Amino acid sequence: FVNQHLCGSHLVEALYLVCGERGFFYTPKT
Amino acid sequence: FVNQHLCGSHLVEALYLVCGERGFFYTPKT
Amino acid sequence: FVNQHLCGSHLVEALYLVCGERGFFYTPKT
Amino acid sequence: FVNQHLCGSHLVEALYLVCGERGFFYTPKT
Amino acid sequence: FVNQHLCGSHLVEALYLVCGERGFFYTPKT
Amino acid sequence: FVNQHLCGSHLVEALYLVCGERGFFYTPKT
Amino acid sequence: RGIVEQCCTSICSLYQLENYCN
Amino acid sequence: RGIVEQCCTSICSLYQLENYCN
Amino acid sequence: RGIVEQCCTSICSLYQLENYCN
Amino acid sequence: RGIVEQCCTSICSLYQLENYCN
Amino acid sequence: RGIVEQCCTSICSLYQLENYCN
Amino acid sequence: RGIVEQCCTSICSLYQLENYCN
Ligand SMILES: [Zn+2]
Ligand SMILES: [Zn+2]
Repeated sequence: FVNQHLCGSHLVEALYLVCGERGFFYTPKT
Repeated sequence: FVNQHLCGSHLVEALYLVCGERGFFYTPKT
Repeated sequence: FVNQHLCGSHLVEALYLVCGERGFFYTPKT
Repeated sequence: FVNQHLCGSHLVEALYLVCGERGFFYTPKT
Repeated sequence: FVNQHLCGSHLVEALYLVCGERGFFYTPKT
Repeated sequence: FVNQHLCGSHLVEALYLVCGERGFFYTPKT
Repeated sequence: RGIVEQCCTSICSLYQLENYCN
Repeated sequence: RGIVEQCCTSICSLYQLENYCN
Repeated sequence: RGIVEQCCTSICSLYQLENYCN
Repeated sequence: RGIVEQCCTSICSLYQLENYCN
Repeated sequence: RGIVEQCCTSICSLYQLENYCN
Repeated sequence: RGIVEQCCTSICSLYQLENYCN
């Protein structure tokens, strides 16, 4: 799949694809 | 179906940029 | 012409995410 | 042009633009 | 309004790739 | 906002959003 | 007011976008 | 079955996308 | 250990990102 | 000749794009 | 100190990127 | 030396990426 680090805007795009119709929550605090 | 899934990828990419530390939820419909 | 070239950029970006190690070919038409 | 490293999803977008109608093959194995 | 703002994000992303060292101006209308 | 480094194509996308209808100039020379 | 509604037919500014931040 | 056909008018899931992996 | 420490500072599979879907 | 005009209805090649470089 | 040294090699806020808008 | 070692671990011009077009 992606045996890889996903940071910044690449993480939120991964979430966007993976989650689909559901949606997601991004919290870059910790 | 698409070019709205197309637009949504630009949104969470814009929201990552706009929101940063605060973070964000992405809730389609609702 | 465009917004199908627009959609295709989202595909190989999704395919990079989805496929990873396996890799992928991108063959329009065909 | 891009006297620069192109990794991850930036490499597949470079290929996508450069190759055009032809298409490309991405293999991140080695 | 959108999917032309959608296309424009793909342009400056293509122009960053295409132009590199030379750089580029992005002037809508004009 | 983005208390974060923005390099390469992420910088030109930040400019693209932030500047809006105005437009921008990218010079990666120095 | 929904996201896809008034940012995917209309263009949301950085200030309209910011309505959607936590 | 083509790529641009049923992922650029329809929305392909992560599982529909995976039909296109090596 | 948080989304960035689990995925950005680390590596997460499909079922370590599916934890943050709504 | 404008940018959005002949790259957002037509598809600009890497060589058409290069008309817009400094 | 230039766009990349001010923003890429450094950190710039909204009002350190607004310097490069037309 | 492979696409990533030629372009990601290294630097490739237009005519070092054109090697991977169909
Ligand atoms: Zn797009
Ligand atoms: Zn990146």
